Amino acid sequence: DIQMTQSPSTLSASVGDRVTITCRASQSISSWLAWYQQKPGKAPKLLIYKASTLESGVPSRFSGSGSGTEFTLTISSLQPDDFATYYCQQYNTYWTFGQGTKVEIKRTVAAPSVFIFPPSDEQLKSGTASVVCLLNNFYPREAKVQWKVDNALQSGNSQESVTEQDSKDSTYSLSSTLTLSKADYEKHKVYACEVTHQGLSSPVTKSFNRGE
Amino acid sequence: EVQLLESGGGLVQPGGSLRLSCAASGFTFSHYIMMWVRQAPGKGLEWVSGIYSSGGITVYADSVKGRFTISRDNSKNTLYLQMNSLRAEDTAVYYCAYRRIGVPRRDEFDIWGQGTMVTVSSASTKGPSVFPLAPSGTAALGCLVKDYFPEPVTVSWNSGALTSGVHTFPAVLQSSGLYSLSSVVTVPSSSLGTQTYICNVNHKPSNTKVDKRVEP
Amino acid sequence: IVGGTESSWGEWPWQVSLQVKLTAQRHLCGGSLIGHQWVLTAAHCFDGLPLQDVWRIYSGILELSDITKDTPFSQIKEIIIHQNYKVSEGNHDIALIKLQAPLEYTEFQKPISLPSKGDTSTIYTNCWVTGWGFSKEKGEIQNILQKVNIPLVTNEECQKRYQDYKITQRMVCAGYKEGGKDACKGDSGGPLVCKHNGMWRLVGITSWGEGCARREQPGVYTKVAEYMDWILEKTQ
Repeated sequence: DIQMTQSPSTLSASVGDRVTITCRASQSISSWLAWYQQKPGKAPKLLIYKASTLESGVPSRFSGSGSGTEFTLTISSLQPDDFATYYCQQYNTYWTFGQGTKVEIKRTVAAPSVFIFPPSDEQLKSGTASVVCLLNNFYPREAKVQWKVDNALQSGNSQESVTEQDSKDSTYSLSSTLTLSKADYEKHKVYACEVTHQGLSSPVTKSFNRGE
Repeated sequence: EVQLLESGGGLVQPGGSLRLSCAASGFTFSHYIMMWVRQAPGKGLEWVSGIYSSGGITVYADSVKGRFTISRDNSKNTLYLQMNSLRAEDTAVYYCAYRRIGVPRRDEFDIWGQGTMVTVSSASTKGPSVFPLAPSGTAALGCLVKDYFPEPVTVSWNSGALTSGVHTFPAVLQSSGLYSLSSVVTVPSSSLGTQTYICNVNHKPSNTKVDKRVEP
Repeated sequence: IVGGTESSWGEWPWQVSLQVKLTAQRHLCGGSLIGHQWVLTAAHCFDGLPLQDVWRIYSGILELSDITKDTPFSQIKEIIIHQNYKVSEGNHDIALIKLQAPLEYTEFQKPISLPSKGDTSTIYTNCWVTGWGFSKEKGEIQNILQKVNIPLVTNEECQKRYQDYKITQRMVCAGYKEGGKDACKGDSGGPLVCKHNGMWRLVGITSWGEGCARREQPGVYTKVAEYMDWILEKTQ
């Protein structure tokens, strides 16, 4: 079968930059390659087909090249409307999409403000304890959040959720929720959130003792 | 131009069935290959099924062969996806798309629908539990909107009076089949003893409108 | 027409509007009156709406917003698509329309002359494309008949810009290197005419092309001189 591999997965750019995204097919597809733009919650829009042909009404800042296994989408001068996820698609045989490339707004580094929230008493009655760590308004996206319970690293018991780039300042915010049985929560004292991020000169830890 | 409108998506039990329709309108000189493509929450576009002509070749991705059937009824300018034996992982926004056959005639190669949402789950409709994220220059607080089904909930702060510095995160699907999210906001710490902060959570599917005040 | 200007009465008196009347009435294509009873157009105009009953042909008309229930129109008695034309494709994109009733000529409504037998190898230098089609890509039907002057290019040149289709000797192409002036959607089926020895001739029928008015991307037209035996047989 035919596997498509796009790269990079995410890239950061500014209004006016030239952007380049690559797509690789596992076998030759000649020129049967199309490129697409997608905004969150909206249908994709075709930009390019037969590897280098602009679709009806698409601005000429979009261009495509390649044949065989190797294809590039180029955006000559990025506009605000262009921040989006981009997909390639072979249509040699049926259709297969690449895994997509996210094109995000570049800005200067911004450190997260970190907060820790213990489970409410109202929740501990129901038999489950949620501990929420908040990382607010940071950039870039990459952040390490590690949970420690009496200085012991936690695994498999937390999930991260993240917002889209804020429309005003281009930052991200992220939640990390530690999920535990009431029984287990009460077995320990110190609940720690350790955040590593490029905006910080060293890791920041926010914590609280069960009770206090 | 030609416009495509999907309908027929919704909530269904695993093992159940659902028929999607895609209704086309307008004038065209073109004939079209017709495709179904879907997108699971937070994932990439996945091609699913195709039909090359009115009574022509129909083809399927392996992930749905045997379960899905694509068809057309030209008298209704409609394309159909009959989905049988549905599974949790078939949960996605389903898009229809048309693709122009033959030479370009000053016109478009692709036309896409708006998408219609399909949720396959054995979970039961349930309102959220709402727990406060209690605050410790600027302070943060929030609400944990927990154990609810299906999407979505809306969250508001002080009946829409407070909107600056609000981040409501995307829901997560817990291993239990129910969703969880938090909504947070940053305020000045000087305002914590005087200003009342209430998060207004609405879950239409269960007609539940819950309000929690958040206190230090 | 992209990059064109307004036409005047009697300026292109062969130009017709081919319109469909379903729940709504819309202009779909241009055509060219080549005799009292005969219109020449593109076969592809009927690819989606093949039934002759649903069409209405307007002649001696400059403005589409003039049309009312009482505006007289011609109806189709016969559609003659070239035997080798294939739905959705570029070759042999030509169709004769016999009207239900012969039209009399007026200063606003008269036929275009077909290419003459002696001009097989003529290099036409003064060529025009007309119609009510979009004024840009994904645009809108225009109200007043638009015209634009466009130079022909060679088939070798045209072929370099259409790598995935064969440009045959039965096609001719037109456009500017840097684009800007061109037919577009809704113009298709209408004339490409050139003035030669003081006489206008129908050189092309607006057929297909990639986008509208793009640089290095000439539109493609059915080359009428190569269908003259077919036109004379079918109309005689």
